[PDB]
Amino acid sequence: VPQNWFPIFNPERPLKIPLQRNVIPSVTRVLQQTMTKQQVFLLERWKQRMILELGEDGFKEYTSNVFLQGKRFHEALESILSPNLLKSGYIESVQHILKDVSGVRALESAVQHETLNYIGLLDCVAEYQGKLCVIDWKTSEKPKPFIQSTFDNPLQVVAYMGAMNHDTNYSFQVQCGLIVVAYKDGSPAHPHFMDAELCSQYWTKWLLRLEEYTEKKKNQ
DNA sequence: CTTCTTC
Repeated sequence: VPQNWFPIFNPERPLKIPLQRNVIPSVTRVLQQTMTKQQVFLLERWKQRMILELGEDGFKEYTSNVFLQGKRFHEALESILSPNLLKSGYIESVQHILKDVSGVRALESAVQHETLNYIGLLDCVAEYQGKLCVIDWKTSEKPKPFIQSTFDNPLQVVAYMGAMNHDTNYSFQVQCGLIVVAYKDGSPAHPHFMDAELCSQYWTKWLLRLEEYTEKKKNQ
C-alpha cells in the first residue's frame, strides 16, 4: 500500500535534547542572537538608564504599553488593508503613505525558506506608489529619518523577501522593500524605500547574520 | 513570532 518508503533501521549502525533545538528559527531571533558587541552594549546602557528613572516596575509597564501601542497599530493597519482608528497618532502619522498603498497580496502572513531554513511573519505585501514591495510598519518615539536610523529593519525586510520568493505558498515574487516609521505625535511618517539593488546588498548582509547564527548554535 | 528599546 505505501508509495514512498524509508528504512526504520540505519544501515550505518544521558541524552536530554530539548524540542526547540530542532525548531526552524525565526527571522527576528536569528538577528537577536547575532547582534554586535556594541549593539548589545548600547541597548543595555539604555535599559539600565531607564530602570533608574522609572524603577523596576515602571519600566516593566513602559515595556507593556510600547508593545501594546505597536499591537494596536498593526491591528489598525489590518482593518484598513483587509479588502476611532483615524484618531490614533500613529495612523494620523501614516495617513499620507497609506493612501499610496493598494493591491494587497498578503497581510500578517507567515513565510518559510526551505533551503535556508528560517521562518518569519510578514507585515504586508502591497503596492506602494506602483512598486510591489515587502512593507514593514513600525512605531517609534524618536525620529528615524535615515534608513540607517532603523538599525536591523533593512535586514529583516530582505529576510522576509527572499524567503517568500521561495515559499511554496506564494505564486508571485517581490523585489522591493519599504520600512514605514510611524510616530506617536502624528507628525508625518518616514518612508524608507528599498529598490532591487539595495535589497540585494542587505540580502548579502543578512546571509552573513544567518551564518553567524548557524555557527554559534553548532558549538553551543 | 510578534509587538519595541541603540543611533
